Amino acid sequence: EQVMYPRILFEQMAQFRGKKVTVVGNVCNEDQNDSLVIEFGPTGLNQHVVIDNYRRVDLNNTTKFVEIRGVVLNQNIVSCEELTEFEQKDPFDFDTYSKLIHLSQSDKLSSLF
Amino acid sequence: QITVPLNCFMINQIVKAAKENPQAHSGNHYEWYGAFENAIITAKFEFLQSINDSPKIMGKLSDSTGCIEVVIQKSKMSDELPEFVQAYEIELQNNGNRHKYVRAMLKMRKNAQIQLLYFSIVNDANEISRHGLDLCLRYLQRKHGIEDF
Amino acid sequence: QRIYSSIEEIIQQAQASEIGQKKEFYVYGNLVSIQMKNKLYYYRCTCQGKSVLKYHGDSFFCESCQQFINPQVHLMLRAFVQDSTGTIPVMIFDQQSSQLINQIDPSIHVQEAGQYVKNCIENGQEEIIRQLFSKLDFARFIFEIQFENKEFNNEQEIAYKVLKIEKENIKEESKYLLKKLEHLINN
Amino acid sequence: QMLTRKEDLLTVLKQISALKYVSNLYEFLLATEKIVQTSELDTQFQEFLTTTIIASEQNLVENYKQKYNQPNFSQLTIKQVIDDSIILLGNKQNYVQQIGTTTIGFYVEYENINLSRQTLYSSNFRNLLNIFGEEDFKYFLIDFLVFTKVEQNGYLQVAGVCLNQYFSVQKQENQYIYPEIQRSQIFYCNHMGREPGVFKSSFFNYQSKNFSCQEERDLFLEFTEKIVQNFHNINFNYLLKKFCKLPENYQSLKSQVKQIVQSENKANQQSCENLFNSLYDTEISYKQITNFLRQIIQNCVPNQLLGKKNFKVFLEKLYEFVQMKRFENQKVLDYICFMDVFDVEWFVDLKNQKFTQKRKYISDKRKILGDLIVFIINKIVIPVLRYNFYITEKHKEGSQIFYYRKPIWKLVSKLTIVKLEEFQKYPQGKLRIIPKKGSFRPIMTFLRKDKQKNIKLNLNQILMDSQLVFRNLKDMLGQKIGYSVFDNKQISEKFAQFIEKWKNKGRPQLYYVTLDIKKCYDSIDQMKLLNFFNQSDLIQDTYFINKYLLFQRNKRPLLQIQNFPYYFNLKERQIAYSLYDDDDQILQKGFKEIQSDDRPFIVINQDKPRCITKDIIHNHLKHISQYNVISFNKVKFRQKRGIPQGLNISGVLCSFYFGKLEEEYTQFLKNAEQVNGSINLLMRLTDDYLFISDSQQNALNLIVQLQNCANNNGFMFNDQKITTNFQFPQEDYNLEHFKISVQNECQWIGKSIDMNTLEIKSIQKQTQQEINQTINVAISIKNLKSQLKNKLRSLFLNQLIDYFNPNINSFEGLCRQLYHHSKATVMKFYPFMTKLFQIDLKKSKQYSVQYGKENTNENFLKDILYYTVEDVCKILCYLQFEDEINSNIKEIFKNLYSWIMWDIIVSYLKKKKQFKGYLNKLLQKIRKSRFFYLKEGCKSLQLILSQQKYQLNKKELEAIEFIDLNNLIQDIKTLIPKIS
Amino acid sequence: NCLIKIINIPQGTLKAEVVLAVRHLGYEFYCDYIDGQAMIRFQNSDEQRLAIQKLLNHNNNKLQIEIRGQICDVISTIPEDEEKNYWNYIKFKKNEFRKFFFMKKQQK
RNA sequence: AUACCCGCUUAAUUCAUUCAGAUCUGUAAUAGAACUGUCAUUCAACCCCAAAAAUCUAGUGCUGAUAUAACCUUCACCAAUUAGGUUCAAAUAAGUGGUAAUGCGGGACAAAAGACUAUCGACAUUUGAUACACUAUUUAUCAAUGGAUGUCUUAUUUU
DNA sequence: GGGTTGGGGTTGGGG
Ligand SMILES: [Zn+2]
Repeated sequence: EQVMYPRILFEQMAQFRGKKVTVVGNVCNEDQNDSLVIEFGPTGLNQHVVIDNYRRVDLNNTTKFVEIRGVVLNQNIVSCEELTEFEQKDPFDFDTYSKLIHLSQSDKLSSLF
Repeated sequence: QITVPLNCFMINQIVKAAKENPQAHSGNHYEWYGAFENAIITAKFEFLQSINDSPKIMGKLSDSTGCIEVVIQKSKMSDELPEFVQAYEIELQNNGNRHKYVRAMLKMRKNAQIQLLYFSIVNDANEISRHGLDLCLRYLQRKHGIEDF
Repeated sequence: QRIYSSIEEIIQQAQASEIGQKKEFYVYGNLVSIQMKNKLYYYRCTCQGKSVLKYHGDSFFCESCQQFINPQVHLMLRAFVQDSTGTIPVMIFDQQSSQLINQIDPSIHVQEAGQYVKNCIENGQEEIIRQLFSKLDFARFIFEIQFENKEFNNEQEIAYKVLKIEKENIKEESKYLLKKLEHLINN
Repeated sequence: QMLTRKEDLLTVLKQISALKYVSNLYEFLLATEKIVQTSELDTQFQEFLTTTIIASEQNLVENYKQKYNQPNFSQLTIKQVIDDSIILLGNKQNYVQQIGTTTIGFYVEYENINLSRQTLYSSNFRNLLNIFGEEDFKYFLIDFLVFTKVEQNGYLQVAGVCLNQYFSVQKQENQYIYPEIQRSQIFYCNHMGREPGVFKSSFFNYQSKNFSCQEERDLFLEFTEKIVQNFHNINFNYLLKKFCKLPENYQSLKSQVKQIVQSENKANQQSCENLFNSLYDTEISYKQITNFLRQIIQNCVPNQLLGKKNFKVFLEKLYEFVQMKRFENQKVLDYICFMDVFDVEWFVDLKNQKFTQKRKYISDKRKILGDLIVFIINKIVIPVLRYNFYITEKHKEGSQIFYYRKPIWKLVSKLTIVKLEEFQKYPQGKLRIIPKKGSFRPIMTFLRKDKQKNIKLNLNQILMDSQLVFRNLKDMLGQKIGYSVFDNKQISEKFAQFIEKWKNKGRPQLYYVTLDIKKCYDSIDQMKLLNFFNQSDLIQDTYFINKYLLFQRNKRPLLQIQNFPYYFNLKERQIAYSLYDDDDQILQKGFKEIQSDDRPFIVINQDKPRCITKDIIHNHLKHISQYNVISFNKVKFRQKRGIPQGLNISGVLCSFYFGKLEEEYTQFLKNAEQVNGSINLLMRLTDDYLFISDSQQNALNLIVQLQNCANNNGFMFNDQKITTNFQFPQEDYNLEHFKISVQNECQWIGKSIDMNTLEIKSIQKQTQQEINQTINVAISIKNLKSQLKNKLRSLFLNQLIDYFNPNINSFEGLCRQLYHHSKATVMKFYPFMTKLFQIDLKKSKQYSVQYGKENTNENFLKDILYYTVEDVCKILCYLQFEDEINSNIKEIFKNLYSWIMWDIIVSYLKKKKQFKGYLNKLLQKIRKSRFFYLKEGCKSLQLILSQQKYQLNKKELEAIEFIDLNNLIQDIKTLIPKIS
Repeated sequence: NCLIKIINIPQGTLKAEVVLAVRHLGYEFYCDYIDGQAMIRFQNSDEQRLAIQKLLNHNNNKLQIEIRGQICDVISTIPEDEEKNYWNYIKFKKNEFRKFFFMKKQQK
């Protein structure tokens, strides 16, 4: 009954299929359909991840960043699982997030999981 | 001892170890990279199960690595108002569904139940990454300072 | 820029310290469990009355100024500061403690804090003060802390004094502890 | 309401209002379905359940019912459960189990020492947790007042809210505090400045709070300038000649003192004694002092400043201030109430409060004027008298405030100095010359330093432990002379009871022996005390702080009241204790034993004072016996033979040293008399001694040899002596040291015994003498009723003890004691009513209003006296001797004693003739009591005839007495001879 | 010359508060409350003028007082007929007390 | 009101001058002549024992049936004593001790009424209500006072 | 920048 949810990125294409993971990022193209937007993950720019949102989006109740989970469709689409949008004042250090992910998961979360 | 930051995966491992190994001349304690009895965790507060007969709210929780459930309790009036003290920051949103990223404390004891201690929400995932990297460094230094003490 | 340390390192240094050694460090911890069974404030003149002569009925007459004065009550609080590494019994000065009480409630002014607390305790407002103290637990902050290995009446001991209290900052405290982790891995 | 009894603590508790549920543990568990009648648990745990007592403000038994089972209760550690329960409290404070706690978020460690914790964690509590379960255990601990039994008459409050804060408390200030006049600050000045001109260090060579704006303050500044100029421009030497002149032989006194200082060697003592007496005669009359002060006042302060009429009234009040004795002070209102706010013209009517509320206006002006007068007296009168006069008293006399001139006292001090012929941060001391007689015997003190005071206290508790140890050792088998340190009636009672036993069995015909010792404090040898200290009958000691609360002396109304009391009237005390590797009772209770009537209580605090070895005491002995820099003004020298006076432990040290000596001496003598037949007893204070024996020859030989061996080491004394006649070697010893005197009815340090009947009296004196030297009076400031009830309970000196527990003595002696102490009681009480009756206000807007009449005097004093008489007729819990069961002689006896009270009151109200108008009413109440008791004495005869129980030894005996000597008319006409 | 009249007094006003309000000025007087109105007599015209200058407000330049928190204007220029009526009423009180004492002597 | 009270006044000029020296004049050996510095932190309650606290409590008991042995009053004030008398509720005094400062003048004839409704429904006399207030205090009204109050004089004499 | 905490009550005996 336990479902894993790792953290991956573009540099991990191979993890998109059949692997329910955790996706984070700031909605760059704030699409108003409230069901499908374009976001940037933990980097500066050009992390153009398609986010097939939950059919409702609190587009103006919170800030830019949104987190969801699920499987990643090959065109970098994200199937909706669970929205956890934040009300952010201090934005991400995407450098810090990337170091955490691709360092812990590289060796120590690997040494853990 | 001191409170340690943990996650669902490691606590599941520790619970399974407590199940299997009797750990003679020990017990009433969970030992990992050393030993511990209390934890701090940042995860998502899960579905609120309504259990009321002797115990109270069965608060579920889940991280990127697992899904666990803890308890709160009162008899008549002991933990209704403090239960609300914990629970306003969930209830007063009125639009968040009932799943938000949150940091809380738990008390470990050698018994198949986990008691919730204190709770608050997490508004920036900077703090979530903080909690994860802190717990990572904490186990690293704990293991390699107890073994290098 | 400044530097940051751990509670365990600070306690280790204090244990390996001698009389008259005061060293200041910065940590990312929180405050919890304020002790209140002892008195919560003291008296001092406007001119910092070193020994204000005592007179009953709450009559104030300083000796460092030697005139009738408006009293200066300074609230002294003791609590425990903790982090993911350790915990220390600490003593908070009136100024920073009143800043914290302003944070929890802006209704009371900074200097008004001691007077308001004294009024509450003499009047019977105790439960509200206890609840407010409860509200201050687990308050993540940046702490500037110094320590002294002095001796208190022919008995050596270790005491601590928190000087500057600052709000936490994930963006750089995470960087601090991450680079510490990187150093540890490299070693 | 019959009387007090042993106790029934469940009734005692449930009989009080605030807590509405009271029970024991066992029946509470039965009610809450946690246990059943078949719950045949361990027997000891069963008595634990029965003796355990619980209470609560609410009947939350419903909250503690079963309501379900869910039987898991698996393995939670009792320590963890208690930790969780403690965490449940959070910010709350002052609960028992709270003590010794470090609440750290959700974690605690254990600190200090808590014997109550060892009482916890028991198998009893383990079973209790098995019964309650998690939540029930935690909430019962947090809520109920848990009381368990450890001792026959020892019960613990191991849990619940601490009884302290429940029993410690006892827009506002309708009258303000009106700061005090520090009359104490007039004592013991040793300062001379070459001239009058009292204080150049004072304001002569500030601010204001609530004056009339500040213009009145400016006027005050102007008038202070006036008085400053007057003070600068007035000589005091001639005024001192006029009112407090020196003796005319002043220069001759100076010359003889100087010659004495030079060469008084060996031809001094008599002349020095006469000189001391003469210098003591240089006192100054209070009236002369008052006139001098009044002239001072007139020369400086404007009668317009003070108002003319208020000025005159204050001038009158000055004599009262001078007259009134030590440890007393007139409050500001004691003058203000006789001050007028309208005798001063320049008073500012700002805002016209007079036209808003003239009473508020007058109150404000009274506040202002009172502050001004406080300023005047504290900054003028007290400094002036302090610099110009030495204020002191006579130790053997008491609180009579004598005055003297500075040069005379300085010369006396020099004469004392010539009589001194006798490491660490040092705890320095200070000398104070104490007038005792036509001679002096000064005292010491320790001052000026917090650390010195604290270590002084440390000495206090460590030697208090030493005194406890020596007390127990003496009680089991006297290491001292045996029956020596009786500490206020213990050994005196045992002594008297045993001697009564032989008078019943052996020979009441006996022979007393007096004995005195001089300078016991200085008869101490350092080396030998250290040696006998190396005997070391106690090591490995430790301390525990005490929180006891038990058994006041007052009855409790039954559940037939016809109000709201709180669970107190078991007044607290405070003691320190000791412990080592010994019996577990001291480990548990932290208190050894104190006899009372059977109501338990015990509560302990947490603290860790460390004193295990006598080596630290040895260090303090090095502190004291070898180095001492006690300075009168600049002196460092000290007599080195003996423990210094003023030392807070010198009494116990002298007791221990004479224990050393009397060890050998008393061993010899007591064993001799044990062989002889043992009709002998002893008692010895610090320097006073009494002896008893029928065989005068044997006892007198004992006196000879004991004085021999005692004076074989340079210890002298001289005072009156015993009826024993010569034993010529005794006469040689008398010629050696002291004269001998003979007189029956051995008198004592404040008691005496008609040893023929062994009837022990205390003292009798005269009204004026009793007024002198001892009387101190309180002030009725919304405290009148409490002040007077407790102050007429000033039978709290000896007349509630020491004499109404002889266990055999006839009612003649009992009532003789009673009415003698009653006489003394009135002799000392009359100042109280005399003073406070002059302010008997029908206008008392609370006391007189509740009184409901303008004759406050009559009924209020009737109430207070009748209430005190009721108290003393209900205080005969001593009188279980003859009344405990007979069920009517209790009333007869207490009414008889009330009759004695009222007859004494009759005599002394005839003495108080000046209040006849309600003296008649008081006498009417008295005669009512008298004649109703005459009827009661008649009725008791029929009651005895109709009742069957006999109790020959006590009940029938006292009935025989009261029938043969108290038959209606007899009672009066035999007890009046017994009065005589 | 020694009379003032307080008008527009709030309904149900007792004499104690109005005499206290006049006592705020601090000058002795005698009051009579009718219907509403309160006619006040002072001892002499000097104190009457003193009361006039004390009760006048320069903001509205008129004689005003505070009654139960409200502002009430008073008039010192008493009409001649009303003053005559008050003098007759006061002399009626005088001779009423005189006749009461007279008849009280008369029963004996 | 009677032995006193009240309104008016008071009456003095080195009793003394320590210790720390410092000018040390006097220096034989010290007077003296002084300057400063003062309790200066005033230091504080000296301790030890011991016996009690209604708590913010108003317990509310013995209903008046007796003392014929209790009670009464005098001296400038108070206290002890003495006697005397009563014996039902009041008339006697003396002694002794202690305490009360001083000069002048008013209280003044041994006191109540007379009449004036004189002064007053504006007067003051309480009670109980309100607003205040408030531990040592009075306010304006309400009722009732009702004569609240002052004015003449007490014996043309033994009235 | 302080921090066990100083004073109320004064009744018999001792010193
Ligand atoms: Zn100041």
